[PDB]
Amino acid sequence: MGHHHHHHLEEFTAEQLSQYNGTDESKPIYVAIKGRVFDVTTGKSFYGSGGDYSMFAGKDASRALGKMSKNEEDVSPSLEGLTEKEINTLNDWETKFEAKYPVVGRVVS
Repeated sequence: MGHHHHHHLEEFTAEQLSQYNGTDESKPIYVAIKGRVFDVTTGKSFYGSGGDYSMFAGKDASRALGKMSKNEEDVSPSLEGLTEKEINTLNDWETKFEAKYPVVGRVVS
């Protein structure tokens, strides 16, 4: 289960978020990073339209950010399997998204 705390913003579960990749009849695209769900409908052409950030679209890309990998097997909502050098690497990405996209909720697992 999760925690019922969504009456202004959302709670997304990662596998459920995987469906918000945008290609499914054009659902709203959301990208999660470190549990922070950012809306990227403003950048749909980049994220959920067969874009170059397609691995981010409807995914928590935290691990992938830190590894700098795009391979879907690595793109995952997990942070604790890498160290600070690694973490700093995603931390950079968070910051970038943080200034552009609004956190519309959490992603949960």
